[PDB]
Amino acid sequence: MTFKAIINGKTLKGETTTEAVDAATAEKVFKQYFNDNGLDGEWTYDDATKTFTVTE
Repeated sequence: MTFKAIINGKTLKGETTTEAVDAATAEKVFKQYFNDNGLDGEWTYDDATKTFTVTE
């Protein structure tokens, strides 16, 4: 499946894509990075445009 991920930060802002079979498969890799930075951000699935919004 073709998906995208957008970050909404005040200091660090970017934009990357995500290509995985399911949402869980792609999440497994996300949870691993969540600790890498140890940030407290909130993820949101925007099915409206098939994009993942991250509002910290």
